[PDB]
Amino acid sequence: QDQICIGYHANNSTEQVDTIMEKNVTVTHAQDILEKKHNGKLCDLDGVKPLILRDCSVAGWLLGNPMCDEFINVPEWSYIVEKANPVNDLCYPGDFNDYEELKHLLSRINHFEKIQIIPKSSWSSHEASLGVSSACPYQGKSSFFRNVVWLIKKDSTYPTIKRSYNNTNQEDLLVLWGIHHPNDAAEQTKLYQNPTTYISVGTSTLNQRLVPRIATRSKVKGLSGRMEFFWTILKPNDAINFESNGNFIAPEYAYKIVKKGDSTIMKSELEYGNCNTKCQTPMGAINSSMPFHNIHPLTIGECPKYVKSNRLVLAIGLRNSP
Amino acid sequence: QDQICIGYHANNSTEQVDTIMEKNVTVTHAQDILEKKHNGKLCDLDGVKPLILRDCSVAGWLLGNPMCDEFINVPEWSYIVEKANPVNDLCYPGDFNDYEELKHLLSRINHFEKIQIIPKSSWSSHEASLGVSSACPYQGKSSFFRNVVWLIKKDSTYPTIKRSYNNTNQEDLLVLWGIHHPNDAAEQTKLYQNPTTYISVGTSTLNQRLVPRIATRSKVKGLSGRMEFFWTILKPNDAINFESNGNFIAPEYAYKIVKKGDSTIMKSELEYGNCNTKCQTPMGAINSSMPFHNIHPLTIGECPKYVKSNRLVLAIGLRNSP
Amino acid sequence: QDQICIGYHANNSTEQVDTIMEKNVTVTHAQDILEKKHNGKLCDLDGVKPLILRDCSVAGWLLGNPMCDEFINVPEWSYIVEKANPVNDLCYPGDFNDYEELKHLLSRINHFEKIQIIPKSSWSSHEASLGVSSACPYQGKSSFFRNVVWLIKKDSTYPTIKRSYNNTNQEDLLVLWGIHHPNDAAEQTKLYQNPTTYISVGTSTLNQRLVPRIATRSKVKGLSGRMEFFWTILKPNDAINFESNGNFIAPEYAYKIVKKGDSTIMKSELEYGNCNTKCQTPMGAINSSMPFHNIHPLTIGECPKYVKSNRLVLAIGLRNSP
Amino acid sequence: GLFGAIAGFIEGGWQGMVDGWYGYHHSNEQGSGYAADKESTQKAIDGVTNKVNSIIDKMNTQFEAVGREFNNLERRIENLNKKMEDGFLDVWTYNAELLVLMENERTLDFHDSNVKNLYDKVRLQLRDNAKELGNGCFEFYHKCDNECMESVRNGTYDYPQYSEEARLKREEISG
Amino acid sequence: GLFGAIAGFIEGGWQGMVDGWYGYHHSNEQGSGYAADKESTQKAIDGVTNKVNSIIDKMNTQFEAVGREFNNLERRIENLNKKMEDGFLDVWTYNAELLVLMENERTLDFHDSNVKNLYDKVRLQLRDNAKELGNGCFEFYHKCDNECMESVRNGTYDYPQYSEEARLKREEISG
Amino acid sequence: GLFGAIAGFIEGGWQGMVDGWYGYHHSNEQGSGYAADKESTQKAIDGVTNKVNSIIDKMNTQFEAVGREFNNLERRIENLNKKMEDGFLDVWTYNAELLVLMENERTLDFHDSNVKNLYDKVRLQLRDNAKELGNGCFEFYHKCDNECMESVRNGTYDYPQYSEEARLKREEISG
Ligand SMILES: *[C@@H]1O[C@H](CO)[C@@H](O[C@@H]2O[C@H](CO)[C@@H](O)[C@H](O)[C@H]2NC(C)=O)[C@H](O)[C@H]1NC(C)=O
Ligand SMILES: *[C@@H]1O[C@H](CO)[C@@H](O[C@@H]2O[C@H](CO)[C@@H](O)[C@H](O)[C@H]2NC(C)=O)[C@H](O)[C@H]1NC(C)=O
Ligand SMILES: *[C@@H]1O[C@H](CO)[C@@H](O[C@@H]2O[C@H](CO)[C@@H](O)[C@H](O)[C@H]2NC(C)=O)[C@H](O)[C@H]1NC(C)=O
Ligand SMILES: *[C@@H]1O[C@H](CO)[C@@H](O)[C@H](O)[C@H]1NC(C)=O
Ligand SMILES: *[C@@H]1O[C@H](CO)[C@@H](O)[C@H](O)[C@H]1NC(C)=O
Ligand SMILES: *[C@@H]1O[C@H](CO)[C@@H](O)[C@H](O)[C@H]1NC(C)=O
Repeated sequence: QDQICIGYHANNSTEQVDTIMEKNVTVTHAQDILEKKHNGKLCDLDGVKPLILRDCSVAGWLLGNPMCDEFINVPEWSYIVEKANPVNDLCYPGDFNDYEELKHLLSRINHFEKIQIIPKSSWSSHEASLGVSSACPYQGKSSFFRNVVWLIKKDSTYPTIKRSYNNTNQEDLLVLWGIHHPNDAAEQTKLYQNPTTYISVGTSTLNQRLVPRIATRSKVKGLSGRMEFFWTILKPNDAINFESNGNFIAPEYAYKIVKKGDSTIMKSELEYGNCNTKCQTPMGAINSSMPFHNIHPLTIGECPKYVKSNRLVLAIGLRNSP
Repeated sequence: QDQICIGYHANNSTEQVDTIMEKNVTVTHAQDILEKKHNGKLCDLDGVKPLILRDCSVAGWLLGNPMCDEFINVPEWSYIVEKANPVNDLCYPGDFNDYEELKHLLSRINHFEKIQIIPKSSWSSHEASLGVSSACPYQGKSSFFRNVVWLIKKDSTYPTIKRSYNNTNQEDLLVLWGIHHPNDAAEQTKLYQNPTTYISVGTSTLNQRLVPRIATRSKVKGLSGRMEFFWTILKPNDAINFESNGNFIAPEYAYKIVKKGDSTIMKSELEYGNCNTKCQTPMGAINSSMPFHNIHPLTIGECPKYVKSNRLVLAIGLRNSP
Repeated sequence: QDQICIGYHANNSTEQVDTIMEKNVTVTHAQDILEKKHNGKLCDLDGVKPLILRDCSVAGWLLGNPMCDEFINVPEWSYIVEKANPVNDLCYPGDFNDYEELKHLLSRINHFEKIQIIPKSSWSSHEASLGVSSACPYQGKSSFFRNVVWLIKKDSTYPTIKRSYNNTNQEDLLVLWGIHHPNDAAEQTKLYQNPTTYISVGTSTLNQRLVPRIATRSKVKGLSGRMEFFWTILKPNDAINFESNGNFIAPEYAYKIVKKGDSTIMKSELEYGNCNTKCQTPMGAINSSMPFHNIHPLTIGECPKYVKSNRLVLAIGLRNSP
Repeated sequence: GLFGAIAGFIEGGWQGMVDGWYGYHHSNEQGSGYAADKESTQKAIDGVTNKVNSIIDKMNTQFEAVGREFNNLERRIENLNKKMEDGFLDVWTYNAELLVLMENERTLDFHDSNVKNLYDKVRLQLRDNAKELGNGCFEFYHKCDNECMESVRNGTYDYPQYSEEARLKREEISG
Repeated sequence: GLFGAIAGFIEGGWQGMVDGWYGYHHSNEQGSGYAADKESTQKAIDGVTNKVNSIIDKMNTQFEAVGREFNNLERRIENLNKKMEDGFLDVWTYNAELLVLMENERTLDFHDSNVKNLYDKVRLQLRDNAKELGNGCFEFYHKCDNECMESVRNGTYDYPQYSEEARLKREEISG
Repeated sequence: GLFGAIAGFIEGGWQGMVDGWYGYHHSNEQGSGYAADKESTQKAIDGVTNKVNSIIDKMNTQFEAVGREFNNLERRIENLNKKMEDGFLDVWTYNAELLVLMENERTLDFHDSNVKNLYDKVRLQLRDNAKELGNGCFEFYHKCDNECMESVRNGTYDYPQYSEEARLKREEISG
């Protein structure tokens, strides 16, 4: 007797799917929507290399920390990678004013160029090579931050300094300088003859007056003194005016800056792996069409939505009771 | 032969709808859920007019910047509209302390009333009309902020000023004052005989002592000096005590303030257009029943949820298979 | 003739449920997904009692505000409960520096132990018992904050104070101290002979110099003077160095601190109610299986999601129109 | 559809029917014509309208004001706010799109079910008194005047009243 | 409903049936009575219970502490937190409400479908050995004692056992 | 299932059918074999693929950078950022999980409906030319060679070509 029957596909597949009303429903074909894989590499972000400071902090790199690698011109970056605890930060101990906002500003830069702004050879009535410490060694020799100059009295005097720089460049330029807070009046007198001292810094926007703070402090890297750093963005064709009586850590080098966008500072122990992505993670980059992932929350770029799950499996086939 | 047939509606409608499993499905009737239309005009928020400062910043308006238009009494507003870059801000260059928190405080005000607090004629041993600058021109004539007074030495003296105001009003009142920072000791002496100078301001809450900051600065509107402004909220039955030796920009007018709610500062180039809404946008107001919109993210009022799409079309009719 | 019919359950239920297309659908059985019940009491959080300050603020409690209840050692807490406006804050009027960050830091503590660091009996050339006021009465007698000492000149001199404490403990320790801002030069002279005065405080991290601020202020609790308080976390094996000329409110007691997690400060009028939960609310605790609740937004612990509704009822039975 | 009705065995909607969404067409000795089933149509409209209104009204809307109030030394907080706004936009956009797709689909399938269920109700009314043509149309094994069909729309078809006649015509054509 | 069963061709629930969710009512010579179908009822209960449990358990809940820690010179940040909390409340409220509505509808349709599938199961079991009345009831063309209906509920109805007698009554009714 | 087909009256899938998702099996005198219904399979595949692609593509993804930039005297703001991140994670996790569950159920029910509709199309095609076995198998009242089955899958089964032989075999079977 002749027959026709209507039926559906089956296979030996073992993929399981969950349902609002059922769990572990074995099925013909399934597709995971959740991304779990990364490349283990730090990569370019949209074809733009990140700035990787290996054992240096942003501060140690901006200032010329001798223990930080020699300065290499990276004219452009998309994000910054620091390690959890860079060993090389401030060789001479102290502080950096509005440091976090500066790091955020530098997180993504379209053009960056170190530029000599006030030559060390132009300080004529002050000693510019005695401002040196064993805590900041350069080549066996005791030294100091390299883009910045620690001025010490000459002969037995410290003439009042008046110096100004006009930004004749076509870009904003980041200017950095500092104060020395010594441990006692005798160190004051010894380094800069004048006992009561100031540093005034002026711009079309800035109106600052810093006074050293003598205080007995615990030793850090063997030092009880402190270096406190400050910065501004000198607009093109504006000028910056420094005046000081002592305790002045003057600029020598500064930075041309062009900023078009923002990112952040990524903490990772990984390193560059000649690579490009649209999504970078401290554990590695992601090539992602999937709408969700579970790698790591601290991401940068057009990444899928971070989620706490091990599986988002979509049924595409049909019920398969083998 | 007799017949009964079951069938469904169709028409010539071209309205399309998308479906989880199908796209561009022509349909009988549909309804868009997404609001895309605005009125292009700045409107009242729940029938309360906004404060629209045309070419003035909040700073220029609070202090009496002459080039801000003459002060018009708006006793109440729901939100404030500034332009992207107001030309009339601080006529004399300088700064406004805690400016953003003040603007936020003023964003929505239930009652606002200017009040003479210290008459200009009550300064008997100081010059109260020589305090005038070309950076603050009124009508070709050099002038100054009108709600605040730039005090100048008389003959060759600046006696210590001791002044207090007791808030005998029934409302909190916003009080404003300032410091002058000159460029050198000679300008100091020229304006206020006394070389070492202070301004102390006291309240049940406030304990401030300001000292001018001499620094060589670049010219802004031809001036190297700077004006720095400060404020408080004087509680009813509290008093405010000023003592000054020089560089004091004294209050004359202050403001009765009652605050019951908050909004923000909207940036828009538009103008008032006699209108009322529950949702305002820098591009125009929204008459909103829809749960979603795509106009602009920076909204104020009971607005629909901002979404990035061009249409959210709901099927209501049925398939229209031709 | 014999018959078989297929049918479904019905009952006396009045339970209604809503649907995308229908409202008020009477049903056989339903289950609300929304939690609405609390126990009206303050409870332990994962078996850890909160710190409940009755009428004292955190500031009044840390310092020894005499009018705050006697200090009892609670070595551990999960969160802090204050009242909306604790009556006992700063007995002597003034301010607490970075107070909110300190409260946030203390919100959840794994170990806390008050410890004497600088004995009152060690002040020999300074008066350590004259620093007393009627606004801070202890036992009928005029007094002051109890963990901190208001030092006054002895005979007619105030020798410079140089003091250091080394954290020989194994834990971080919270150190508190203050400045007195007087009302006139004559009070300065009367309390501390020296007219121009400072307090310098140093640590491996801290480098501070405080200068008292004379300003004429309105009376608060009969006083026009002000007390300004400061704090740090002294790391183990670091030392803290004080130098002062006058106006110094020295530490006597400080606190051993161990922090393993964070919570917040809850504002509530309730009192302890011998209890344990995973979700605390100012209105009472929640024993919660439900995924949503509508009690109160200001919660602490693993709580369901706060939602604005009175009813989230899931149909489980079937249509029951009797 | 999911219920095989609308673009399955009934292949096409009726341009001619204007009164409603689902209904009937008769052809008898008095002539032919369309007529809409008011009851089911009204239930369908009420359901769909209830749906749109529930997608709209369930939205909770409070007052919020936004909002660019941080200065250029508060850009980290600016970034925190940007992550918040953008996060919410992403959430709302995704959820709105998928809600629309899903409920549109369900609406169409709802129509399917309505048409199909109407067909089944008629089918159950006549049983062996007519033949299924497959069209979603029924070929009468007897003569059905206007009262007969109007009564079918009433749901009052009296099956035994025509039982014998239908039977006779039926066994006559069967061979 | 979507499957025409529950308030469609079977119009009304059984107060009399208490044992379960879906089942049978028989009327024979030995008397009448209700009896619930254990299988379909347990399947439905497990399904709905699983649905509720999935709405509940899929929720991720971490520890949070909130939270009014900013002073009156930090009101912009306070407002950022307010926009955040309010945003999340709006999200959760909307999604919760609509989730409940959608899954309610689907649940009712699920009951509908279960009933319909049961009816169809009996239907396919008997075939032409009984007439469909429209009630959701089957009228036997033969004698079905207690054990016979027992067999119908068991799904063990032996059709050829009754086929010939049933055929006789069926065609006897034919004219 | 919801449509009683896939784990209902058809009890088992076909390992033998690989060409597609739904189809036909014949055993006639020329032998036996499987053959897939191309069209319905294409509709189902295109539909499900459309669903996955809509779940994926409807996602809006902008650039964001995160992000731990606050110091230890900015821990209140830090906590605000944590409440934000944790809130968004909770929202996305809940919504993703439930989306997956809901759409999976609908997918299976969709297959169910497709099989059922296929069965119905064939059923209406052969009418009284065959017996319904209940398995989803039809037993022919006539001789249906390979071109004939070809016509069934084509949907061009010529019913009047065989109606008479079928009536004859049927009444031959009738008693
Ligand atoms: C920085 O130097 C430049 C070049 O000398 C100055 O630019 C000119 O300044 C004069 C007045 O000093 C103006 O009259 C011109 O209009 C300026 N020309 C350009 C190209 O800008 C600039 O003024 C200096 N900046 C400062 C603060 O003195
Ligand atoms: C401002 O003036 C008011 C009113 O004269 C003062 O308030 C009075 O204070 C005294 C005690 O100091 C009370 O006995 C009176 O009852 C208060 N008056 C009122 C309105 O109740 C207030 O002291 C002055 N403000 C300051 C601090 O100088
Ligand atoms: C605080 O006191 C401790 C205890 O003496 C100091 O720590 C020791 O310093 C000596 C040298 O003076 C070393 O020999 C020991 O190894 C140190 N012990 C430890 C455990 O560190 C510590 O230097 C003092 N802190 C400060 C900042 O003065
Ligand atoms: C579902 O399947 C997984 C393995 O695929 C298993 O771990 C889990 O226990 C199963 N759940 C149940 C309750 O069957
Ligand atoms: C949807 O409709 C537009 C016409 O308005 C058409 O251009 C587009 O390709 C359609 N999408 C598809 C491919 O279905
Ligand atoms: C639904 O029922 C509630 C009471 O449970 C009633 O208040 C409300 O008006 C009803 N809604 C409608 C549309 O009848």
